[PDB]
Amino acid sequence: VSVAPGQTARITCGEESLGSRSVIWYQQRPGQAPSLIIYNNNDRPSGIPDRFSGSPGSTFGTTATLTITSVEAGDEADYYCHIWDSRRPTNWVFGEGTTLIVL
Amino acid sequence: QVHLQESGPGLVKPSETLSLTCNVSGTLVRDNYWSWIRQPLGKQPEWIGYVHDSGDTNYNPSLKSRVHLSLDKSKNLVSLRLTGVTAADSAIYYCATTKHGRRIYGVVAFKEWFTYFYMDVWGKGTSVTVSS
Amino acid sequence: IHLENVTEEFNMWKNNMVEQMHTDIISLWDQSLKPCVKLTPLCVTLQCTNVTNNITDDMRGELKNCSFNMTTELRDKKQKVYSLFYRLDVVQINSN
Amino acid sequence: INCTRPNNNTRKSIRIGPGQAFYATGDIIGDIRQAHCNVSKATWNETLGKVVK
Ligand SMILES: *[C@@H]1O[C@H](CO)[C@@H](O[C@@H]2O[C@H](CO)[C@@H](O[C@@H]3O[C@H](CO)[C@@H](O)[C@H](O[C@H]4O[C@H](CO)[C@@H](O)[C@H](O)[C@@H]4O)[C@@H]3O)[C@H](O)[C@H]2NC(C)=O)[C@H](O)[C@H]1NC(C)=O
Ligand SMILES: *[C@@H]1O[C@H](CO)[C@@H](O[C@@H]2O[C@H](CO)[C@@H](O[C@@H]3O[C@H](CO)[C@@H](O)[C@H](O)[C@@H]3O)[C@H](O)[C@H]2NC(C)=O)[C@H](O)[C@H]1NC(C)=O
Ligand SMILES: *[C@@H]1O[C@H](CO)[C@@H](O[C@@H]2O[C@H](CO)[C@@H](O[C@@H]3O[C@H](CO)[C@@H](O)[C@H](O)[C@@H]3O)[C@H](O)[C@H]2NC(C)=O)[C@H](O)[C@H]1NC(C)=O
Ligand SMILES: *[C@@H]1O[C@H](CO)[C@@H](O[C@@H]2O[C@H](CO)[C@@H](O[C@@H]3O[C@H](CO)[C@@H](O)[C@H](O)[C@@H]3O)[C@H](O)[C@H]2NC(C)=O)[C@H](O)[C@H]1NC(C)=O
Ligand SMILES: *[C@@H]1O[C@H](CO)[C@@H](O[C@@H]2O[C@H](CO)[C@@H](O[C@@H]3O[C@H](CO)[C@@H](O)[C@H](O)[C@@H]3O)[C@H](O)[C@H]2NC(C)=O)[C@H](O)[C@H]1NC(C)=O
Ligand SMILES: *[C@@H]1O[C@H](CO)[C@@H](O[C@@H]2O[C@H](CO)[C@@H](O)[C@H](O)[C@H]2NC(C)=O)[C@H](O)[C@H]1NC(C)=O
Ligand SMILES: *[C@@H]1O[C@H](CO)[C@@H](O[C@@H]2O[C@H](CO)[C@@H](O)[C@H](O)[C@H]2NC(C)=O)[C@H](O)[C@H]1NC(C)=O
Ligand SMILES: *[C@@H]1O[C@H](CO)[C@@H](O)[C@H](O)[C@H]1NC(C)=O
Repeated sequence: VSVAPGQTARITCGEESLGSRSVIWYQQRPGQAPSLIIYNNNDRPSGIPDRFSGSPGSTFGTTATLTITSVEAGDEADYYCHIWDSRRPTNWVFGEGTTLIVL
Repeated sequence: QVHLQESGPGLVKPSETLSLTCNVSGTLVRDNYWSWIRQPLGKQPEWIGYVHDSGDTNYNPSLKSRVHLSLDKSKNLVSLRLTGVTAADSAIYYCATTKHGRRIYGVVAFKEWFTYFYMDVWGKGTSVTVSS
Repeated sequence: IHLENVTEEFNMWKNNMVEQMHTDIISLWDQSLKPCVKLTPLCVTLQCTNVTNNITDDMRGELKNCSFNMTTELRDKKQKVYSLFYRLDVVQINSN
Repeated sequence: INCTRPNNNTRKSIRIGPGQAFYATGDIIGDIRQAHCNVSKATWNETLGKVVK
């Protein structure tokens, strides 16, 4: 998955939505430990930058996205989604990785 | 300031008891919900489970029987015990803390709401390889 | 029209015409049904299960999800179809 | 008094035979909540005080 620098990329991960959901986005640089990005659907902890667009949780029958704007070479990180639905049981494993290949 | 430390033997015989320790910095073991995380190479990491005092000790129903999470309030560590490690558990391991929360959709009194978690800070990891 | 002095006694309890009102609403209800369809071929053996929901074990499902056989427009074909029902409408016939 | 059912519902038409329609209950888009009724507190308590008096 590749776009030009300074741009926005679109990253999706996992099943279609069923009910009200809470999503969690984690990132991981290669060789290093994992790391948080987005803890609620559109909320991020302090000390973390903006320009990370998440999806609202109210929309039914959609797919969770993740939009990265003003990208750079440091943003080359393996990504991991973690969904929590109010209809499906608890996922004890993480979603599929979507590696970014920056320009 | 906080940081952690994974620690393990690393080379386990097949069908054996594995143990792991996790060292703290600053925040004591009473304060936080703890968690263990397993990950092999090129895989999604697998949340082994979360552990806290006062019965806050729900496990992964995949394994659920041969693994025991525990704490250490005397020395302020996080402890992990296994039993009968086979070849499938070759992975790197991680201890972490986590922060929880409420998601509310419908009526509050009818339990139409649930809790969620997320692991804020991470450790370093340990490459435990099961081998004969 | 209004009246002066004249004074009459009433009694709600042995009053009539309420009886014929209770008759008439029932008769109107029955007259509003005979032009509508019967549901005879629906009484059939239902293969049921729980709906897809992260259910706590102690709570029970209010919705059951069932599938069964039904005649098509022709007489020879028969099809397999599914629907939803509440728990207060199905009971257990008595593995599977 | 308010009363409501919040679950979104989708009807579905099965055919029985020649010219016979039948309506099932198809998919459910949304979270399964429970249908309920609301009344105000103080007006209810005041009217019960009225009828006690
Ligand atoms: C059952 O459900 C119905 C849903 O329609 C609900 O009726 C509505 O309730 C709201 C709030 O109770 C009413 O809104 C009011 O609007 C009037 C006129 O606009 C205002 O005077 C009220 O507050 C306004 O001013 C306040 C400052 O004084 C502001 O803070 C406020 O934001 C408003 O601007 C009040 O909000 C609405 O009129 C009714 N509608 C109907 C059709 O009745 C009803 O309340 C529910 N039943 C119960 C028991 O709750
Ligand atoms: C989906 O269904 C599962 C049912 O397995 C729900 O898991 C339940 O999660 C709650 C979270 O609060 C657990 O409650 C905890 O229980 C301990 C027991 O002592 C209590 O001390 C804690 O304070 C807390 O209340 C509950 O145990 C757990 N169920 C089981 C069987 O372990 C889950 O929340 C549901 N929803 C989602 C979105 O996954
Ligand atoms: C009747 O009274 C109940 C009392 O609970 C009202 O319930 C409230 O309903 C609203 C609407 O669903 C809930 O608001 C929700 O809040 C969550 C917060 O996480 C938000 O994410 C949702 O988008 C939504 O705004 C609210 O929690 C719930 N409970 C309370 C205590 O307010 C109900 O609306 C009343 N009316 C009817 C017609 O039933
Ligand atoms: C109970 O209700 C559920 C849904 O609430 C119904 O399950 C759905 O049944 C259809 C059957 O055609 C499934 O469609 C199939 O899905 C797979 C998924 O990729 C697709 O490959 C097939 O080509 C086909 O489209 C659908 O998946 C299934 N829903 C779920 C969540 O699995 C069901 O009919 C009801 N009755 C039962 C279970 O008896
Ligand atoms: C709806 O109609 C279908 C199709 O006519 C029915 O499927 C039939 O179900 C019966 C009993 O479940 C099957 O008999 C079984 O056959 C297998 C192997 O043939 C055998 O191992 C069992 O001991 C039993 O004899 C029958 O073969 C099967 N036919 C087809 C074409 O699938 C179904 O039962 C009807 N009802 C519902 C609620 O689905
Ligand atoms: C459908 O829901 C019912 C109701 O919860 C489930 O029945 C449970 O069955 C297990 C094992 O038979 C018991 O331990 C529970 O106590 C039962 N629950 C109740 C309330 O009695 C049933 O298993 C569910 N089926 C599926 C496929 O999910
Ligand atoms: C209840 O469900 C129906 C069916 O999905 C929703 O209707 C949809 O609304 C969206 C938004 O305008 C449209 O894009 C779809 O085309 C509509 N579908 C149909 C079949 O009309 C409806 O909005 C839901 N009610 C809610 C969410 O309150
Ligand atoms: C009703 O209201 C009165 C006055 O506000 C109060 O004294 C009384 O306790 C209320 N009724 C109930 C049952 O609480």
